[PDB]
Amino acid sequence: STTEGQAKTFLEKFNHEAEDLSYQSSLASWNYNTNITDENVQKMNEARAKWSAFYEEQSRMARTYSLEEIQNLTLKRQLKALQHSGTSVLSAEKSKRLNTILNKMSTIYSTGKVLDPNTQECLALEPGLDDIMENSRDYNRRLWAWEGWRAEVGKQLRPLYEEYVVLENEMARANNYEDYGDYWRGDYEVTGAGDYDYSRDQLMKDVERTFEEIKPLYEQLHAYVRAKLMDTYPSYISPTGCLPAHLLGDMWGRFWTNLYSLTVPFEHKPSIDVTEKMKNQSWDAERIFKEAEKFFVSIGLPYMTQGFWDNSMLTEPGDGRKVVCHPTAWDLGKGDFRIKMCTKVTMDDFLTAHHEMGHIQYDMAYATQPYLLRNGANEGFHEAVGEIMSLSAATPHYLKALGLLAPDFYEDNETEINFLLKQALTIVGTLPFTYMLEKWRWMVFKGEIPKQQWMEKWWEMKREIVGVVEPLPHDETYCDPACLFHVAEDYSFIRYYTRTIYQFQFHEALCKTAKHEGALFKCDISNSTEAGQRLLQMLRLGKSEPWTLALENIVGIKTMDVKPLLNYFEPLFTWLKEQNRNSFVGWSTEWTPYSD
Amino acid sequence: TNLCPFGEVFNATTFASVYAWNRKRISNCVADYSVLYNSTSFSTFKCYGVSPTKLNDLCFTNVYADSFVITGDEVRQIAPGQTGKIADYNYKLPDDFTGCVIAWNSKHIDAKEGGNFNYLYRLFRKANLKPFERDISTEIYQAGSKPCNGQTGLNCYYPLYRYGFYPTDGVGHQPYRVVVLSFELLNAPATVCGH
Ligand SMILES: *[C@@H]1O[C@H](CO)[C@@H](O)[C@H](O)[C@H]1NC(C)=O
Repeated sequence: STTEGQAKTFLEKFNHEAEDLSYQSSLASWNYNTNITDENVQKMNEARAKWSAFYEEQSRMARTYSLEEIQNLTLKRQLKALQHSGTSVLSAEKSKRLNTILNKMSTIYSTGKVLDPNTQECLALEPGLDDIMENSRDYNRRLWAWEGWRAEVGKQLRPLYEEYVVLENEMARANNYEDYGDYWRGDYEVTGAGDYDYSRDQLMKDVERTFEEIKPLYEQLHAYVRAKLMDTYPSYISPTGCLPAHLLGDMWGRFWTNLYSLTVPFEHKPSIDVTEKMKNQSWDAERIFKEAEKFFVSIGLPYMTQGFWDNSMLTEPGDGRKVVCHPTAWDLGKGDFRIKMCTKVTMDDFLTAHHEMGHIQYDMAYATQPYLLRNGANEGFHEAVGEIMSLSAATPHYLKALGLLAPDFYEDNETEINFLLKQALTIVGTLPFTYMLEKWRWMVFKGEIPKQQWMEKWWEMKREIVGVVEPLPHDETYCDPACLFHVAEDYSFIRYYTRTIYQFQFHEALCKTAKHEGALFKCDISNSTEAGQRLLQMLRLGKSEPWTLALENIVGIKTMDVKPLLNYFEPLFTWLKEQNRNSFVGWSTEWTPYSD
Repeated sequence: TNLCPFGEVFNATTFASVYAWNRKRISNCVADYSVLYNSTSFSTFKCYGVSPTKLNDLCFTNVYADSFVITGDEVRQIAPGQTGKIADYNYKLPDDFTGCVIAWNSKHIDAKEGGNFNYLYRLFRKANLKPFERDISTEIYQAGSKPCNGQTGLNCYYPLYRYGFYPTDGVGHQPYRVVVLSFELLNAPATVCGH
């Protein structure tokens, strides 16, 4: 009778059709993310086409019920989420152009290849040309790989990325956003919920304020890492200059993880890497994920579904073909949860398994919510839940009790500093990188960076914010942003920044529930059901409540705070402060490896 | 002194859709319910009236075996005083119900790759069902104010829909076969006894 009742009825119809259509699309995408055949690309595209057309139709349908005449809030939220056309608001020509641009960019990224000037040995980002960036200490190899990637694959993406920005800006402006960057920031928006609202530019302000508070720790990590790397690269690194980009541990410097080998503080005590002990106890991927399941169960969380073990792909296809390895956690719908990860018998994939299974735990928690409310609060809540699992699972203790760290081993000052330094190389290093990359994107979409300075401003921002300098001068012909995965396939990147901020609020509140004593960084939430109970009270919500609240359901607050991150890393803060009492904390943006 | 045809009820090759749930009347026979209980091949065997151990020592004038197929999650709705889609629009047990609800997982028959859609359920209805009511109408449900003219459209949706039963679904979305046994007790003599 009333408009809200017709809205309920329409939403019910939509739910019951969308379950089947979503499962079709997710199953075709799984069959291609596991078989990778032309046929599978075709089936994947056709399922997604049916799915996207059903959404355009249903969004047009949902706009026919005015939000003005609705009072039940969950219904209002499902209708708001359903009333959005996205790329559909563009003309058919512009939408097909944008889709072809996205396709060509993704294939340029996935098939890009460069040849060792030595011989040919073409090497694509996969294994080799990545293996180089993660394992080589030879300055020339790193530089060749870095520059050849950004020249042979980035230069192809430049005009495509320009047209991409143009079209997707048109799309955002048609959806009444001011630019595509604001369209991305619209994930954190909260409207019509007093004391819990949140605007799209408040994210700008809060991110910049939290990064102002992050800067000192990063400056001293930067000074110490520059010291160690200058020890290992004398003629290549100025003691006051910025870090050369090609010497940072991966193809971009996204994570400083791989630098631990050359930067570990106390190199004569048990280094924390079970990579061997797992090999000595004959661990396989089955054992790794079984141990992750045991972790979650120890906290009050359910075991994995039997469909998880049966349908998941946990190991590179022994004799199958292709298969994408990017570790992803799949919530196909209809109670079907899977994990795709080419798991190796290492410590790194052992932590990635806990991360992805935490993703799955979230998916299972809010599986009782309506289909439209089945998602982490914001884009970050999912990733932060994933990361707190790795935070706990990497703790010396957790590894001790797991029989992966010699029980006869003292958590002394120096091993704790070593663990902190590894954890900071991974977590803290990615924060200025992430903030700076998303800031560059935001400005390019807002129109504040002209095309003829696109890259000039890219590197300036690397020197200023990140303390990293390009080793070779790049003309606007280049497109080094698009050389990173997330940029070239249209993915927001600030989710990793906000993940890292939330994950320490969560992990603090959960470690208070678990009665943990000592510095927050040594915390282990295993065997504590009160912690998992607290976490489920937020997880089971999905996004049926603005994130502000869910966050209250764990940490008690509704604000993005770096103070827990800084409490975690406070011991390494003071130690870095002492190992730089006579060094230069900071960097000058003038010194380059090519100016002499 | 013949045996009750429970075999053609439980061991039936195809079950009914819940909106058109299938009823069989059971009379002039002897039933050994204890074999149904001790089969232990059921995920749910909940009696809301008599104790399942005992009915082998009881007599009734008539027994009604209703059968259909739903999702596992929905099996909790086959009970007295339940709400939701199945108990409101498809199969409503009364509050004073005096039978047993049996239900088992039919993944290996009622699901298949590509989708078993044979099974339906009613999603909309102008009012809730009365106890043991059965509505099999396919008239277009009118959600808005404009009449539907027997064709789907704006605020006009076809009342019945399909369960998509895939072998990789979760147990909550897997097909469960349901048989509800109702025991009625009138002054009429008893044609159905245990032993
Ligand atoms: C169904 O078949 C089983 C054999 O698997 C048999 O024991 C049983 O008597 C039959 N009938 C019923 C009602 O279970």
